[PDB]
Amino acid sequence: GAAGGPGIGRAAGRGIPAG
Amino acid sequence: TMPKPQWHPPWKLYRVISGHLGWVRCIAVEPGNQWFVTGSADRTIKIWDLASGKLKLSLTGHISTVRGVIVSTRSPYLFSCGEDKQVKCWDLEYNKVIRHYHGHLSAVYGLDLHPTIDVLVTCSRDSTARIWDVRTKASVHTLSGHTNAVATVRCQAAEPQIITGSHDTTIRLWDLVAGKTRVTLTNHKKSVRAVVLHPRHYTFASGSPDNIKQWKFPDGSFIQNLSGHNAIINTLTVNSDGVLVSGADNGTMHLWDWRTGYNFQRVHAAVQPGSLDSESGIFACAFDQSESRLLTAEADKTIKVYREDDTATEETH
Amino acid sequence: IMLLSGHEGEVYCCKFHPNGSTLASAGFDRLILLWNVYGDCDNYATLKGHSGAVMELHYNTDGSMLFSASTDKTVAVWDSETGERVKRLKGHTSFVNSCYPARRGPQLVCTGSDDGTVKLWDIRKKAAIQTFQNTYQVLAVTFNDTSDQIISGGIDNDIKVWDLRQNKLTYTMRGHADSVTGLSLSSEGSYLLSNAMDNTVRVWDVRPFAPKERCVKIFQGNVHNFEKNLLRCSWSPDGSKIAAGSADRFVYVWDTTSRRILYKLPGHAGSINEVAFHPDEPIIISASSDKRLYMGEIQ
Amino acid sequence: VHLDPAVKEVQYNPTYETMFAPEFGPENPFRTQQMAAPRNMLSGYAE
Amino acid sequence: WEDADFPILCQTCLGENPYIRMTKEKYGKECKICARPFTVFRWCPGVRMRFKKTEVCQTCSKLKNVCQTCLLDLEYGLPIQVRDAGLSFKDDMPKSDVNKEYYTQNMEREISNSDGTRPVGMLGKATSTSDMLLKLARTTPYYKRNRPHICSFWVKGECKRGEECPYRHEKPTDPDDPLADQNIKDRYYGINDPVADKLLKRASTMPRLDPPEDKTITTLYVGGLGDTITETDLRNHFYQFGEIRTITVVQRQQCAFIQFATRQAAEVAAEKSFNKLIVNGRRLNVKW
Amino acid sequence: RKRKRGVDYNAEIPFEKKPALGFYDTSEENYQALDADFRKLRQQDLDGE
Amino acid sequence: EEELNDYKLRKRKTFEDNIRKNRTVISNWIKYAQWEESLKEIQRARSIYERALDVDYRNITLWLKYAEMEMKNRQVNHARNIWDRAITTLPRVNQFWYKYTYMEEMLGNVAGARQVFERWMEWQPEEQAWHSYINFELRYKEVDRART
Amino acid sequence: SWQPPNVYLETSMGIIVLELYWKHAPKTCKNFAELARRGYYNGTKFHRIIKDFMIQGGDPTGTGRGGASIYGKQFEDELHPDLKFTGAGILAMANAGPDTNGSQFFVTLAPTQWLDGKHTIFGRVCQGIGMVNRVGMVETNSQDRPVDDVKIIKAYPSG
Amino acid sequence: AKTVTKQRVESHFDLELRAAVMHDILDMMPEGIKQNKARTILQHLSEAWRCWKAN
Amino acid sequence: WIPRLLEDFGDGGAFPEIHVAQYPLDMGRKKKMSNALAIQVDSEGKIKYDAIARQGQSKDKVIYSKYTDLVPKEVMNADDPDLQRPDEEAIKEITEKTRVALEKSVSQKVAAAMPVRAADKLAPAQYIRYTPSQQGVAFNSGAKQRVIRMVEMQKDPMEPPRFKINKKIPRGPPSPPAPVMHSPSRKMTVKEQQE
Repeated sequence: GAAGGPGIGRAAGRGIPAG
Repeated sequence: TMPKPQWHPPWKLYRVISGHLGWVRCIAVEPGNQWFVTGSADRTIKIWDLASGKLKLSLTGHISTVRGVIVSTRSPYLFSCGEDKQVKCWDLEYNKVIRHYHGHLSAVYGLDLHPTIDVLVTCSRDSTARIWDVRTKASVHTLSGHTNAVATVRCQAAEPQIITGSHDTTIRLWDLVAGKTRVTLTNHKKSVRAVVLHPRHYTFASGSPDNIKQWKFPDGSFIQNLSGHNAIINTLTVNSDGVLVSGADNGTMHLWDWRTGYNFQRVHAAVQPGSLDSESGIFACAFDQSESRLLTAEADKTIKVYREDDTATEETH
Repeated sequence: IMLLSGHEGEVYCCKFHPNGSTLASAGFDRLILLWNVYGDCDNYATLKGHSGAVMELHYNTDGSMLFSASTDKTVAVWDSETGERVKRLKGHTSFVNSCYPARRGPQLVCTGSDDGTVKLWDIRKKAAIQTFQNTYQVLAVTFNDTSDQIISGGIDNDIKVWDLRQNKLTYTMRGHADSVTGLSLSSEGSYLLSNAMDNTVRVWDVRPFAPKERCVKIFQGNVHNFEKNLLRCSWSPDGSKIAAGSADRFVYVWDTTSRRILYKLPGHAGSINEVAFHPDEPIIISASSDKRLYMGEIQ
Repeated sequence: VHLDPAVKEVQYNPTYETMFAPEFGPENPFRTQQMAAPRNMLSGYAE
Repeated sequence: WEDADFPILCQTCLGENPYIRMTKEKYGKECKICARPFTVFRWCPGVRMRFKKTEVCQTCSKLKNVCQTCLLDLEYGLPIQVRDAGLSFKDDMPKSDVNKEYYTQNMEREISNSDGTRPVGMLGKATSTSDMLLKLARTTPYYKRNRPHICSFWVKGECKRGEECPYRHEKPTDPDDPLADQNIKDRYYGINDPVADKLLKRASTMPRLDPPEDKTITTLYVGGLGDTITETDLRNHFYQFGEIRTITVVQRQQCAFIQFATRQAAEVAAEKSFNKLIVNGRRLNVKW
Repeated sequence: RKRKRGVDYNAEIPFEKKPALGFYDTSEENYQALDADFRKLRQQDLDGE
Repeated sequence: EEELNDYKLRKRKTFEDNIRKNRTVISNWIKYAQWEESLKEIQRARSIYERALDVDYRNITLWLKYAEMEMKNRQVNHARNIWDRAITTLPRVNQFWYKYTYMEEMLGNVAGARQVFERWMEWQPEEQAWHSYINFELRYKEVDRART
Repeated sequence: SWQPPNVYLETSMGIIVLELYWKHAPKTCKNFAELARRGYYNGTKFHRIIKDFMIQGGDPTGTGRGGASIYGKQFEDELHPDLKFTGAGILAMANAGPDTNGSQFFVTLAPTQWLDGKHTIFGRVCQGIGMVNRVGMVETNSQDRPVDDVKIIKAYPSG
Repeated sequence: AKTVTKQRVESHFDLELRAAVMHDILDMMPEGIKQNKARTILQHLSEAWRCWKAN
Repeated sequence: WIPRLLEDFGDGGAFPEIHVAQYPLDMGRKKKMSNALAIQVDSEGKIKYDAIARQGQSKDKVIYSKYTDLVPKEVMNADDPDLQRPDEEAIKEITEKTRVALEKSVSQKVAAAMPVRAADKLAPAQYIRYTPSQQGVAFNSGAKQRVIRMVEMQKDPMEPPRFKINKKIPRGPPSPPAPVMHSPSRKMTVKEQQE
């Protein structure tokens, strides 16, 4: 089938901007 | 006595190895327990067989006293440092120096390898500690902030990753990422020459001529004062069973229980025949991987090897 | 919370597979990347067949077929298991902005393009069965639930509903002030969600027996900026929540009953083109122009 | 309500009501125009 | 060496157009003060203008709290000498080069160990607002600052390149004007800055509290009250100043006479009671 | 003058590390300046006997 | 003024060159500070002592010379800050405690003296220190406190 | 609907006693006494301390966004024409806007004039005013947060 | 950091000897000793060396 | 009744119902520019005199200044869970954090070793959005915000190092001195002093 691609998942936080 | 100490068997000398022509300043045991390095003021590095005591191989390349020697646990390398200002990597597959790490201004008194990130750290008399990448031979950091000769360094993966005692009587705990002092412990009146980390309990001990003190990581909290060995102590090593060994410049060697600070044995070994009665002195001592032999590097140019008295207990109290 | 980098360009569209276990994402890079939802959220496709920007992705209701409308004037049909491009519908003279496949069988598809044509298809035949000529560009189309009607929104602001049987415009809805960038129909088929550039999201009664004024609810709080992107809209599977893409980097979910915001989640750096709900578990993904997909649990 | 104003890198998904609701209390007068604006660097907020 | 990702710039330098293209050049030039290399940012501020660049590093910019280009102050847009003198503030930073280098490393040590995003060490010495500064400060841009340089060939009288010429074809300022002889250093330290002197002399002429030499009257007159201000409003404002017991109003004048327990309180009262005084949208004239 | 070092010690306090300052205010108190008296002072008088 | 500044420059340069060559010789710093003290240039003298503390803060005699100079010139609050810093960094240097109390006693601040004494007793000093505190109450006939 | 006397604060530093005017704002006083009675302040801290301005205190979230009431999240104001923000040690109900008061009070440290435009006074401090100043001398930061915990241990609607 | 190549060897070693002895005399003295006479002890070492060469 | 003296306050606190400006214990009066740092007191402990000791240090820097730090803490049992070495999985995690930090710094050192092996390649032309702090109706021509395109300018391969690097400078003073936590100076005797 179609090849496995470049993407990776990882755990992250969001972080609200100021304001 | 408030605590009850665990009974530990007394140690006894069984093998006086001899064959260096100067002071044996360092000792280290190979991870597979087949052989052990010594370095000496005869400017040589001698591979000794740990079982038979036979001299395996003599190495040559230094220009002055060899002060620290360490066997790498991950790579087949033998890092050694001297008063040459030179720190060298001996590739044991060829027995040749492949990379030597210039950069220090004066004598190199000791060195330790970080156990998981393959990084060399060295002490120098110029009040600095430098951090070296093995592969690239480049100065990562120059830990400055001691005012006097840095004596001993130990590395661990957990924070604080670098501990240095020095001759200014202060101990600095360093942040490896920043390169800045985290805690300055001043409680010794005289030069800290030895620091040792306990293998299981997250605590470390430090030795100076006034008293040996056990301290708790990460912030360096004071725990206990272990008094009684009043000589200039050079090295401290600890067995996972809680046996602490303090060897002094006057050659007295005390065996101590880590949990209680109980002095269960004092060992004052005898000098090699032609030697002189003030020459008796201990500069390095190390347990093997088995933790059942004690290899001590002496100032009368000998290696004394101790094992444990297997007999049932009378000595206890 | 999970972060899914690895698109080299803007991510225009993202859809969960109807079984919830897998995810599709596509955008300006022309690639369609297929992700597992659970575990390490790893990738296991590159779909390569397009030559221009992928504007929208939709699965068929069983999930075996992925439909991608592209600016390259073609609609690709992919087999989800093998990744083969099954067919190429190549009937359109200008950019294909949207597509949507029929809820009920057979495998019908409808499409909206900047050429002003709304073309119905059948996957069996290579040509369009029927073409409705709109006077101006069409930005989003969906079927109704019964698969008999095309609803289209365009830059002419009004919502237009065609009937495939009479071949005629059948009723129109008026109220939006600007280009209808996104249309989406609830799983029950009663209601349509619309996004427009007039900074309003609205819910319309699509049922035959609606009052003369079909606008039931008005929602506010999204922003359309100077990039004029086709910000999409989606329904939650239960119909209790609605999401809309917004260009002010905040991810909006409203409660349909109370008309309040419920989540306004920061962390994207660019315009958010589409937001999608997971079908069973309360997981939400949002696709943004910052080349990232953010995936996270909501309660 | 339950979210600190001195916060970054929030690991979970906060609700609207538990993140955008007001800080209570009166403003101090001891802050000039540059000091009161939500700056990240000396002259302003760069993102 | 200072490596920053964004230049500290005021709105007048930054330009009239909110879409800006700028180029980032690492270590492109030495700082005009501290001589350290810094990241140079260069941008076109508008349709016709100089295509400006940052002249001093952020370190020097932080200490004074000034824009990296114009060296006017980020809070007011005034010059450094005006801002410090108004707060009676002075800078202890050394003037000789060798001692400046020593000081430079110290501040480098401080900013690296502290939060460092803050003026607050140097601002903390004089945080108070002053009526002098708030009156003088620019409410609006001064884009004329940005205009192109004068064409030197045109001043010579043989302007080849013709009407293409991006440089200005207008008379330069007369060399006998003391305002021409400006220096970046002198503007930065705030020593003999002629632009400052012009401001300070003018500001000094602004009206002030002359009556207190009447050392035993303690009654204030206020004028312009209209019919649209109550006793209670007036009484509240005067009460913040101190202790009072007389209120009398003359309706023909639309003036009040109000008397304080001490002249000292009255003089303290008068400090606020100038052109700052507004009640119910009416701005009021104060007399003794 | 053609030197990179020297004359700097006359313009200001050369390496003015400030006194530490805390718990007592001492921005107020200050000291009498040096009595000059340049009609009796000598080079031997500054160095001392 | 030129000869005065040239005398100052020549002497300072010789002090700085000696300090650059012999940084660990703390006695060089004292000579420079005492020379500025003779010129009554207290602001320069202050900075010399602080810089000297950065090289060897543990030298007892350095703290004494700095504190003495401020006391003489009536700058009592400056001297207080020096003593207060000294007892925090070097609590075992008994001499500092005695001298600090001795300042307060001459100033008649019997109350303030106690605070220095009380904070000292927290560290549990040697026997002789206690007797000084006991005798303090005994000098002012506070028999019941002396008991406690 | 009973009228307790003076409210005892028992902060980490010491005791402070508040007097409350049943004459002028009884509804806030009932609310304040009830929250003191049930134990709603036991463990809440002085989160916002601005030097020479005020000490905002009392929030189980410790954020300065939290708080409810005994009526629920909001109730009206009692902007009385007698009470004026005058000197230190006035006790007052911290606000977020018109007719919205939760469970956050603030004790004031200086005369303030713009305050009584938009805040309700109900109280003044009456026992150990110096201890307020000791709370006033607490280390701050950019957001005016204390480094240590200046928290209220217990509170009693005594008498 | 210039190296101890060849001609530097003997002068370098005699520095390291005296620098080591400095550490020991600091540690061996009781903590109440007059903090001096370190230089006096070193001069005895230099004399003992000369006596050894001269037998 | 109107309070006029300091005595009137007694227990203290200002009276809001009395329309005269009150200043209990001289609080609220405009203070002179005093350089004294605040005599700050901990929660229920002694006055934090340690604030002098942490003059140039941060707030998270751990320094010892209390006599309580010298008293030995009895542990009794070695296998107390608080003394167990913290982790194994975090050690893999902390190493990962540490190696990324060091290898990056490694690379900046290693970049010196070969400077001319190739030209660098640089096109990360990024946008940043900016809020100018000193907002106004006039300043930005209207908008609250402005948007800026950043492009790293192409370094000329042939240009030599522009500036002097070798110029040495006087080294700055160290960090603030740590308090010396010794035991009391044990009594030296005349007889041993003579031997």
